[PDB]
Amino acid sequence: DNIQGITKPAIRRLARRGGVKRISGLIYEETRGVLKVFLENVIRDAVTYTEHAKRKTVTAMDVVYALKRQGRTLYGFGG
Amino acid sequence: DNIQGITKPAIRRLARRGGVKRISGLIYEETRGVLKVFLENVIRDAVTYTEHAKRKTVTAMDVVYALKRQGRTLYGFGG
Amino acid sequence: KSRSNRAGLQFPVGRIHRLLRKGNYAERVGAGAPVYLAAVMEYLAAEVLELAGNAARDNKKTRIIPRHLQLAIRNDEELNKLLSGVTIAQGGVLPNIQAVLLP
Amino acid sequence: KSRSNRAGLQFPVGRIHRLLRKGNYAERVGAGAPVYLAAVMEYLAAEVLELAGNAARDNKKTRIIPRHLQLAIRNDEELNKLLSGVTIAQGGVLPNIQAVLLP
Amino acid sequence: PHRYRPGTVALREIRRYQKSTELLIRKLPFQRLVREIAQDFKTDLRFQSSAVMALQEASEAYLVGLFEDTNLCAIHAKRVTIMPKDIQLARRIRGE
Amino acid sequence: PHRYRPGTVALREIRRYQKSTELLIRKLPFQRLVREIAQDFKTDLRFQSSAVMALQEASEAYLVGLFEDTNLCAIHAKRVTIMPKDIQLARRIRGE
Amino acid sequence: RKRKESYAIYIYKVLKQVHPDTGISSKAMSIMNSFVNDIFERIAAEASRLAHYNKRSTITSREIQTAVRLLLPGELAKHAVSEGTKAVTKYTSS
Amino acid sequence: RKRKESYAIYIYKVLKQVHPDTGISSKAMSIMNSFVNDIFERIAAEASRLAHYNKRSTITSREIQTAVRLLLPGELAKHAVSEGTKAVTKYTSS
DNA sequence: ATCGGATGTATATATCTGACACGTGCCTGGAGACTAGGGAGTAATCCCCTTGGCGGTTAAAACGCGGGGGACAGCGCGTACGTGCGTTTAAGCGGTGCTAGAGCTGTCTACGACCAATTGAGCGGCCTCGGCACCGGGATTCTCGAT
DNA sequence: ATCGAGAATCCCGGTGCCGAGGCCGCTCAATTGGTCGTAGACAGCTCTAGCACCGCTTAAACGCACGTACGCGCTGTCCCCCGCGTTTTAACCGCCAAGGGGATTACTCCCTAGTCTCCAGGCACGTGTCAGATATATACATCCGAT
Repeated sequence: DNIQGITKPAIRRLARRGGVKRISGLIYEETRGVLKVFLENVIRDAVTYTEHAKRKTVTAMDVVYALKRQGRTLYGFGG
Repeated sequence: DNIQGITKPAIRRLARRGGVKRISGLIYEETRGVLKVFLENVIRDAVTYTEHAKRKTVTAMDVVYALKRQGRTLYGFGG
Repeated sequence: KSRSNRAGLQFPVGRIHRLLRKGNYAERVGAGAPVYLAAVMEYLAAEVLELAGNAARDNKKTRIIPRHLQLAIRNDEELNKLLSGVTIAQGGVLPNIQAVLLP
Repeated sequence: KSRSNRAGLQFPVGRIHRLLRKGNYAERVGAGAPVYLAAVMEYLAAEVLELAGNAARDNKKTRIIPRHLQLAIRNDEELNKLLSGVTIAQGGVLPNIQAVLLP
Repeated sequence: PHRYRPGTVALREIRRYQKSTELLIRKLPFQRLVREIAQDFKTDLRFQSSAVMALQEASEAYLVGLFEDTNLCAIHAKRVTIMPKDIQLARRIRGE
Repeated sequence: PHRYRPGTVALREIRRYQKSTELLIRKLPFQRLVREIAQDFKTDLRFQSSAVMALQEASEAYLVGLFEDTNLCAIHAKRVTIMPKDIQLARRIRGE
Repeated sequence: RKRKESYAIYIYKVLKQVHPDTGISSKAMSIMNSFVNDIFERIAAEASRLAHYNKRSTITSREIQTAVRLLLPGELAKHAVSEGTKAVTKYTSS
Repeated sequence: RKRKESYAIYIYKVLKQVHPDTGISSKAMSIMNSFVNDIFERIAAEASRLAHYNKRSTITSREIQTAVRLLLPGELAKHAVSEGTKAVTKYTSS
């Protein structure tokens, strides 16, 4: 379903922020395959905090706690 | 003095362990310039432990404590 | 008579001296240690916020919006090494086009 | 009557239950927690040393020298992710020549 | 008529998307992605709406942090076009 | 007479240095390197001789861990020879 | 004197359950010493940081169990969770 | 109610010593909140691991000073060491 | 392709010898009780806030087409680097030597924990006024076919 | 490819609205002053063990000839992706409930902490001899240049 929610131009305008000039016609599928790996190494480690404290609601602190563990610390939400 | 102690063939036989086939004639100076950066980010952080505990002898535990801090944990000496 | 203004800082010292006691970093902390730590926290926050205003001044604004911390952190060699891993929420990125992509 | 053999492990439980008390991880530890932790430490050390013998068997030795732990750790997908950062003293490396370098 | 050359609009949407701060992927077709991934590890979750705009600030900080180190693997091959040889080289040097 | 071809002895000293375990750089012309670096941060040190064979097991675990991710930046450019374009690409993608 | 603290003769009595006709060398008794001290001082320093996030000062077994599903990647988390749980249910009944 | 714990109105009273004609936005009061909680919970978790390596249960100032020469890279370690030392010698004499 | 004389590496064979494993003995660290308090479970409840649904409104994705500039493969060639022999080098190793400092113990005293009362600094809620976003027309910046 | 053409972009200056600045009021947490135990400062004296040093030696760095194979440079070749339009889809903004679950207080009693006291498991210091690396001839594996 929703892996094709992140469309072609929204992957395109991400890469223009990175400073690329001409994207090939194959990155638009490869990026979808390397983003859904990244969300399954965060949400899998963000449910586990939410499941721990007996809550059914993944709050914003637990995500920052998940991203902190694998070296991608995120500011601007709590710590 | 001793940065030319690590000679040409000893840099060569390191790289053969890495699986390279033909080393250019310029890596033999570039490797010396990127190794002496690495020892100045370990020995600088291994004297600081030895200076802390009032010892004039950099023991083996303090080096492993230095390499542990920057994500290059070393086994086989203590921990 | 407070404890911070005995040493003349701005970060609190009573608020830190419960957090080296109720985080279990160790059991006993010295009396000078929550003073000495409120200085090094000050000297870094007085280092970014010096550099934060210069991006606010060069871009002609008044408040420091989160974009201005991104230029302040990532345009100093001495402080980007401290924060080479972290990101910033809606921080943007530097203007950096490569050399060969120019016309 | 020991405490490990109440639960049937091999790693000690009395020796761990001072290290969750005198390392200041937290102040109070449960009574089951130094049991539950001596199991997960066992199951990993009984996982490498199962794989350590197979490299000792395939290479026809008897003792497990430090070379044999390198093949045992780095030839399993489930356990190399656990140790993707660490190295091993005089461990050597895998036999891995690239594809294009062949004659 | 009027029509630019290929190599112009790219150099005026790098210099525009390196100055703005806002989101680049959408909001609601990303919120539908996070819930569909999370209907596997524990069914029937309920996200705080400051935690679906927390992932969206992290993955954009992960892909922008990937193309900037992917494009150095394209210019290194004397070409100006990324391609899935380049993504897969960017993740086998950095920790995969 | 007899003489191999270039491309042969390389493929019999990769397969020999990927099976042995011992040191590759020397002992005493590396011990003289560590002391000369450490006569700057604090003068007149005295190393334990299980800590000069601890650095020597770490830096060899750092350069071997560098060429294996350098050579992927050489084969990617359709060539089989590393060069200081490749070292400098290996350290600007990984944390410098 | 130096009295000691090691996990030498315990790991040696796990080697004698999986390959009881082999032995271990000297330096592998130093590697495996420093290997389990890594796994100990990575898990125990995670449930510590997990009990701190919920304002709670007890490391029970329930915080160690959540701190094993975050350090063991996959196919070890599906075992070592259901390995200590056998080892705790053989403990309260004795 | 939720009583609080933040470093809001302290960082705002360091901004009013370096640019006393500017101000700070809302989300930068959330970034700078989470920035000093990083630097606090990275330094204090280092002198903790440093006092443990020498079998000693006191975090003095001498262990914080050694745990600032290992986290600040260069040209901040040459200042912030000689910044707290001024701030401790203005403390024992009062 | 297929055969040939190396050329090397791998398979099997006495002989040490220095290295793990195990006996022998202790001693200090775990174990078993016994108690007191204080956390965490459990019960139970206001309301914040997410979930959901819908209408309308439009910015944006989608698909389609012309062409142009680059990716990709090939000829070529100039120098860069490997293979090898021989030639100086200094790593290594055993071996004896010198004392410097790690490593460990007792002997006092200052240092933070703990409690306990006392009060301000810190925050919650609360309007409100300067700073930021527009919103249209001037002024420039800058790529792109041409006489 | 220099001048012109035009699309886009950098400031002008008015508009205005809503989130930072700011006291005000409540109240939990810091500061003040004794008491206590006790960790760490200091000293002392053994003693491992790291640094200097020789001296015979032998693998290994160092230099030099050298043929070949890849580096890098060029040229055409061709399509795949940029760009501008025209359309369709739906994100977003706002509206508008109904209740799930977060957040907190409220009583309580099980669980670990701490003190106590003996032991038995774990380590130190011996030591016997077992796997292993040793060598050495021989054989199996793989090329390199002529056929």
